[PDB]
Amino acid sequence: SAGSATTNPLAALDDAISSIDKFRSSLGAIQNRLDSAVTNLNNTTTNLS
Amino acid sequence: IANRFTSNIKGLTQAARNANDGISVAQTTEGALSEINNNLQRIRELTVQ
Amino acid sequence: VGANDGETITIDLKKIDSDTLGLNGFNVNGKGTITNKAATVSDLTSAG
Repeated sequence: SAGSATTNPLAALDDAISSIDKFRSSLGAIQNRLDSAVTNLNNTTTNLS
Repeated sequence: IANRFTSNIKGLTQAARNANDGISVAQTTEGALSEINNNLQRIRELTVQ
Repeated sequence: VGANDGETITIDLKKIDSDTLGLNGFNVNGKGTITNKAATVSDLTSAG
């Protein structure tokens, strides 16, 4: 069914951008912790060897 | 914050362009009005005669 | 004029023509106030 012009376009666009930014921030945090895990694993491997 | 600033900068630039368009509209209307005023002045002179 | 919603400036336009300035029957070549002729018996009876 046909509709009409969106009442508040800029607010919706801001919400979409905010969701994208939150996802990117979470992904970056996970990647940083993964790199720290890699470093710790390398150190532990060297010591155990 | 960089994404927010980019959004603000682009929006403000486009808004400046829109304001320039509004100025153009006002200029055109005022020119037409000036011509109408000249015609009215001539009509009044004719009536005085 | 702004980057968010609601930042607007309104320009008001007016319908400018003869009708909104009067001047419609601007009949300056007319006759103006004219004295009417006196009545008589013929049109007195014509009125009934």
